[PDB]
Amino acid sequence: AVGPVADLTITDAAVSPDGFSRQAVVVNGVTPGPLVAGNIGDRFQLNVIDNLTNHTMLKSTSIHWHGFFQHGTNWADGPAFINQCPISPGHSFLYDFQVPDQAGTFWYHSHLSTQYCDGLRGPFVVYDPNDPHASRYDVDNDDTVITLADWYHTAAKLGPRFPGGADATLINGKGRAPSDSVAELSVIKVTKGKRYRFRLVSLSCNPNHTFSIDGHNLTIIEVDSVNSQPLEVDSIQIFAAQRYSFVLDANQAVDNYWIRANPNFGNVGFDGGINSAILRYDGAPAVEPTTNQTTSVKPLNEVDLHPLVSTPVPGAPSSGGVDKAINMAFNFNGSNFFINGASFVPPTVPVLLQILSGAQTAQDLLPSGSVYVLPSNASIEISFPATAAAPGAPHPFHLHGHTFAVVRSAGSTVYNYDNPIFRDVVSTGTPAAGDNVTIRFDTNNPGPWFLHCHIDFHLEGGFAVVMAEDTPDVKAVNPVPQAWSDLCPTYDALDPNDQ
Ligand SMILES: *[C@@H]1O[C@H](CO)[C@@H](O[C@@H]2O[C@H](CO)[C@@H](O[C@@H]3O[C@H](CO[C@H]4O[C@H](CO[C@H]5O[C@H](CO)[C@@H](O)[C@H](O)[C@@H]5O)[C@@H](O)[C@H](O[C@H]5O[C@H](CO)[C@@H](O)[C@H](O)[C@@H]5O)[C@@H]4O)[C@@H](O)[C@H](O[C@H]4O[C@H](CO)[C@@H](O)[C@H](O)[C@@H]4O)[C@@H]3O)[C@H](O)[C@H]2NC(C)=O)[C@H](O)[C@H]1NC(C)=O
Ligand SMILES: *[C@@H]1O[C@H](CO)[C@@H](O[C@@H]2O[C@H](CO)[C@@H](O[C@@H]3O[C@H](CO)[C@@H](O)[C@H](O)[C@@H]3O)[C@H](O)[C@H]2NC(C)=O)[C@H](O)[C@H]1NC(C)=O
Ligand SMILES: *[C@@H]1O[C@H](CO)[C@@H](O[C@@H]2O[C@H](CO)[C@@H](O)[C@H](O)[C@H]2NC(C)=O)[C@H](O)[C@H]1NC(C)=O
Ligand SMILES: *[C@@H]1O[C@H](CO)[C@@H](O)[C@H](O)[C@H]1NC(C)=O
Ligand SMILES: [Cu+2]
Ligand SMILES: [Cu+2]
Ligand SMILES: [Cu+2]
Repeated sequence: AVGPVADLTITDAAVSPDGFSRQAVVVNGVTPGPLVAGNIGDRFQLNVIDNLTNHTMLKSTSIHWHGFFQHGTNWADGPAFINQCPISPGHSFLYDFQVPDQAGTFWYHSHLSTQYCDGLRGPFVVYDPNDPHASRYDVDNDDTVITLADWYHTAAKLGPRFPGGADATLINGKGRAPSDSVAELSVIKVTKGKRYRFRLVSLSCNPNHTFSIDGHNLTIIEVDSVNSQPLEVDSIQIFAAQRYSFVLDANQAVDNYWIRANPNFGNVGFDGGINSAILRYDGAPAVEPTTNQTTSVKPLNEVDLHPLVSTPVPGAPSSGGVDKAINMAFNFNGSNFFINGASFVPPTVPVLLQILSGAQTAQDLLPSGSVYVLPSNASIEISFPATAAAPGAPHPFHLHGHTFAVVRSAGSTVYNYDNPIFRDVVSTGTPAAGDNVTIRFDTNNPGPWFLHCHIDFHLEGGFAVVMAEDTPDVKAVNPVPQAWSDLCPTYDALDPNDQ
């Protein structure tokens, strides 16, 4: 791992994760990028050095540290034109923030256009030396991170606006496409008798994946950086940008077992060892598994997840029993997505810079119609009713700056105001099920925070709004470093072909 104080150098390079060589955006030479790690209480100083040269995958960049509250450091959150202007090619920018009150599995990715899909994404772990789940496992290290990623042979800006699936699913950076039946598979090593904390992180730009390991059950202990009660499952449907920790007990026969991550669309299944990796017990021959998948009898259901510790739901236990309730009405016209009638177009002046320049009301903030000003220290309920008007369901929405209670999950009609899981990315389900996924959070984090579908192609199409939380306190609470102040002039001075 690298960090908490580290350089992350961003370049364009040729990669071949599935045997097909293409130019990609890489971090310290690799995609997925290296594991960034630290411990709860740490200050991270992550110096992002932009050495990009290819305008088609963008020469500018900006990085979101997915899942972190960024309290007092809203300027470091990452979304381009929300929290900063992009970093310009030939420049570096220091993200300097603390993680005082969180531990778990996170990730980092470009938050400029669809650039993360072209490779700028990697895992990020914040360890807890007093982890309350520590007694459940023996091993938790670099080699227990499992990343899932969709990989495309055609670059984000060069393919269809809304691709119909990836060429390959990558597990720990490797996987197979139809074009190369023998490409190297990732191998995850375990020692018989040891218990492993696997940190499963979806770096996906679009598809969700149904994850399972032949011959093994999994005990979920963490959901999007929130410790859970232990939940035994035999498969996990993980949506773009979500994380789970699960414990695997390596107590089966020494052998090779298939690890499966089946996407919801694209090249589905396992012909030729696509959508697969290898769980290899020490002493097993260096060959492919020949294990068979068994029907999932205990799939994960989000309504079965509960916080490990008592975690009260904001507000009162009825619909709209909060200080402010917002409904998000979705539309789509073939190229663009809309929320409450507005398709998000990034403003010239980043939203945070607008606020620091005086703009504190929805009326004064740009883009008009996409900013929701929230009161401070208030309970908020947001509902995302699934609608056929917004194809590409299930849309996994992410709220920056916050964890939220999932009061109503996809595929459920229960409102749980008692002990629902808290997380940061939620499937909003499907219209076929009449879903109306509903979340609650408190506004104790002054700043503009993005709220959007984490299918990066949909975000690009405008499927986003901004929650402008406690605007009159944003400047005092989020002092900005000179380097941040310099971003917009530098970026704005760029030739368009150097963006
Ligand atoms: C800036 O970034 C953008 C975005 O990433 C990038 O865009 C690329 O732009 C080019 C030019 O438009 C696109 O080029 C197409 O690439 C197609 C795919 O090429 C892959 O496969 C080639 C064929 O492989 C077979 O053969 C070899 C044996 O020769 C074998 O090993 C293979 O297994 C397989 O059997 C392969 O040659 C090629 O590898 C070259 O390129 C990669 C980088 O792409 C490089 O890393 C390698 O070292 C090597 O130089 C690659 O693996 C290709 O099929 C396609 O060609 C057909 O179409 C053209 C035009 O329509 C026809 O005229 C031609 O005859 C072919 O029929 C064309 O070349 C490419 O797709 C874009 N990339 C992406 C990801 O979208 C820019 O290039 C970047 N800028 C810079 C300066 O790098
Ligand atoms: C993973 O979890 C599943 C679900 O809890 C476990 O499945 C259960 O496994 C036992 C066998 O270990 C099954 O019972 C056995 O069934 C056979 C055949 O009918 C019978 O001959 C035995 O006497 C015994 O009763 C049980 O049906 C099955 N339960 C299910 C599928 O709901 C599984 O064992 C766990 N895997 C591991 C590796 O721990
Ligand atoms: C999804 O849930 C929301 C939140 O409860 C529903 O919106 C409320 O609808 C009632 C009428 O039933 C209005 O009186 C409220 O003002 C709405 N709340 C808002 C806008 O915050 C919504 O109708 C539900 N949608 C579906 C499709 O079930
Ligand atoms: C969809 O709406 C957008 C944004 O308002 C508009 O620019 C675009 O032309 C429309 N697309 C289609 C396919 O009609
Ligand atoms: Cu993210
Ligand atoms: Cu979406
Ligand atoms: Cu975001």
